[PDB]
Amino acid sequence: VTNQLQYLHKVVMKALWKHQFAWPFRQPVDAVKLGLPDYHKIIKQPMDMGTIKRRLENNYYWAASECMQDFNTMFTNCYIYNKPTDDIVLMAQTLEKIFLQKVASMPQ
Amino acid sequence: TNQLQYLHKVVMKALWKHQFAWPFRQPVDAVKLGLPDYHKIIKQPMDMGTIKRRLENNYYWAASECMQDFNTMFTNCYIYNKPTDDIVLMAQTLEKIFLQKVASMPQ
Ligand SMILES: CCCn1cnc2c1c(=O)[nH]c(=O)n2C
Ligand SMILES: CCCn1cnc2c1c(=O)[nH]c(=O)n2C
Repeated sequence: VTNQLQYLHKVVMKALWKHQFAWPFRQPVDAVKLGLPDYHKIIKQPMDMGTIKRRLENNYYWAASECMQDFNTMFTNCYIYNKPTDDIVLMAQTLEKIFLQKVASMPQ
Repeated sequence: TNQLQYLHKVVMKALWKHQFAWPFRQPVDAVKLGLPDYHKIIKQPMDMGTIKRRLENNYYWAASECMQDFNTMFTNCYIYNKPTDDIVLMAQTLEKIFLQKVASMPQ
């Protein structure tokens, strides 16, 4: 438990989990359910908000930046895999701007 | 602000001389790099040289305002290039440096 992991839990993760564009990221990418067969060929390190929150809630992270990186690989997985015109990409951009805003006022 | 100076003098410093930074020091010239559809795909181009001229003319109004530019830069790269391209790895390496350097930004 660090002041940054605490800020990532109660400020960042609280803002992003309840957001109206959060629902595609609240759980891992189910490639058979979403009809995306190539996904785990293109995206070798999947990541999603449900995993990040359990880890914050479970003391999994040690230095916050590791949690910041899990957020970042989540967003980039979406930009890398999906078409540029896909609504999902715009939803990833909107959640990300918020993440960046909130980390901009983070301590230590 | 001090945040804009930290982003100019610690954050932009550490990414600019990186060995993977050269594709991002100056705007994408679509015709030289062999990417003609670039501007159909990328509606808001961005590059560290633009963020740099803006950092030293006090263009930015907040730290986040400038961190957004950095983010658009990395995101154009992921969106435009094929997942297998070496520039995708370069952006991720540069981007992870930015996030750790931003984490320890004052206030
Ligand atoms: C709204 C599109 C369905 N969907 C849900 N989750 C997704 C996707 C997708 O097409 N691409 C993705 O990357 N993820 C995480
Ligand atoms: C290293 C590949 C050529 N190249 C140089 N700069 C680039 C690219 C590219 O393929 N895609 C880009 O986005 N930029 C900025």
